[PDB]
Amino acid sequence: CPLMVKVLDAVRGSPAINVAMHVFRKAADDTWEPFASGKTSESGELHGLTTEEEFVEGIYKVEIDTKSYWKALGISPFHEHAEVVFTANDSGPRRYTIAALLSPYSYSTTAVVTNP
Amino acid sequence: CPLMVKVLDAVRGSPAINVAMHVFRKAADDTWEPFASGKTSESGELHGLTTEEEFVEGIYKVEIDTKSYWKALGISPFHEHAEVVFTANDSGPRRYTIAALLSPYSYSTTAVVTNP
Amino acid sequence: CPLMVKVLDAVRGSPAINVAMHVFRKAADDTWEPFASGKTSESGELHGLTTEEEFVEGIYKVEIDTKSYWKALGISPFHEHAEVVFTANDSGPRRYTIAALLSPYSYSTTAVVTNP
Amino acid sequence: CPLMVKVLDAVRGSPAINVAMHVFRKAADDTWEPFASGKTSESGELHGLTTEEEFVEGIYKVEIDTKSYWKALGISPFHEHAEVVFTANDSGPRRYTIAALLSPYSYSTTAVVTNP
Ligand SMILES: N#Cc1cc(Br)c(O)c(Br)c1
Ligand SMILES: N#Cc1cc(Br)c(O)c(Br)c1
Ligand SMILES: N#Cc1cc(Br)c(O)c(Br)c1
Ligand SMILES: N#Cc1cc(Br)c(O)c(Br)c1
Ligand SMILES: N#Cc1cc(Br)c(O)c(Br)c1
Ligand SMILES: N#Cc1cc(Br)c(O)c(Br)c1
Repeated sequence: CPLMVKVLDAVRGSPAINVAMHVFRKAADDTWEPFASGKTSESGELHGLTTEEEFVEGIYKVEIDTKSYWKALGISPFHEHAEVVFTANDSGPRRYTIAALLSPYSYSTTAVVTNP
Repeated sequence: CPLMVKVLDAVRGSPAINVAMHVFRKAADDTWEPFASGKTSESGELHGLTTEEEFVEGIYKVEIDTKSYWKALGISPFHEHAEVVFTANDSGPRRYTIAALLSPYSYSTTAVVTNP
Repeated sequence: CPLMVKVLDAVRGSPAINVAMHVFRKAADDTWEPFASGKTSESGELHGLTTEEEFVEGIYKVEIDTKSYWKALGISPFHEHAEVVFTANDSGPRRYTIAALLSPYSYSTTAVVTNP
Repeated sequence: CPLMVKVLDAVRGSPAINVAMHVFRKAADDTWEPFASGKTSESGELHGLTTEEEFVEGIYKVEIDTKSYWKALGISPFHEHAEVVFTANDSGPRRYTIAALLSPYSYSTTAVVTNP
């Protein structure tokens, strides 16, 4: 599991469940090619987006559908979504956890990058 | 001043100075029309991006060049940039402060929305 | 104004108004001498806590009554309060802005430290 | 495992390893009785602080020694420590993860509270 995304709800103090996201990889021609997608589980985590052999160096973009999460709780949040864009594996293969901590008018995103 | 962006450096505990950013507005055809740009001042703030007459309802995107900020300081950061995408003035005219708090591997963004 | 505290509400996207806080300074005998107190204004800011002459080196503690803020709004929060403890003026006189960004189950605190 | 504390380093994008912390519980007489202690492991997590039978309702305080973590990397950080104070189990037994995300001049703390 070289890429995992974890989403937390800072209002309820709970995993953010059923949050959709779409991952892209920058192509050689500067275009965003679709790379992976899924939704967070009951623990707020999305595992299995990619594999070690597929997850080569590149610039990746994770678009997290935070607006639908809040709308489903009845709230019009501030942000349309939360995007995380990063270069991956520039110094060799790494395992990435992207964490997103969500409030209606604020979010934080952090990367925990480890070497297996 | 209906739109102000403020950028802080969580490593040094200081305003993030000379941070470039570009602002877009979603057009009727789903495309990002360029809207405004600037660099943060010595206080970490970028004022004067737009006016009340021009800052109509819409979806706006602020792309903050955090990567160049960190590179200039002797640190190679995780994120390529920090993007904030939001609907503005839906209810209607408001003043927005977008704050971004930057660390090399983490950032948070918050909106402070007031009614004059 | 060598010490200012600013409190923001990440749920509503607004200054956190009428938030009480108490400031202490560690005495020579390791005890917390009461130092200053106040409530945030309509802008979420509390100014005038101390003066340059009084704000000497030391360890200071800011206790922010976040629980009463949330309770007053119809939310029972996780934290009893938000405490910020820091050494001040070690190198030497600085101006400090302490920012606290509040959610019911999460808060962040950052210091913006400048040299006049 | 009804109480777990996880500490992350937002500068390096890594678990914060070997971070010491001390946990207290408010006694009937308003005094802080020592409750548990330990240090984070290689994953930045501290497990096994308490048990279900011991972890009764009460107000608990977690003092995280963030200053030593930064000093050991050569840095004089802003905060003396990071304290988290909360009422636990007021509505029945819950499992608590306290996460702390650390930068030299900023930290955030979030609670993820679940019902087994
Ligand atoms: N694989 C894959 C995949 C990538 C993106 Br980006 C998507 O939006 C969806 Br739907 C699937
Ligand atoms: N922010 C944040 C954050 C919170 C939790 Br709890 C995690 O397990 C990780 Br990884 C990151
Ligand atoms: N007005 C304006 C303006 C908008 C965008 Br976006 C830019 O990247 C630059 Br340069 C200027
Ligand atoms: N000056 C002062 C002052 C300090 C603290 Br410690 C207080 O709780 C209050 Br009331 C006032
Ligand atoms: N975090 C944070 C934060 C700090 C400052 Br000094 C601000 O003015 C705003 Br607005 C947000
Ligand atoms: N059990 C226990 C225990 C609690 C706290 Br307070 C401590 O600081 C240490 Br040392 C141990």
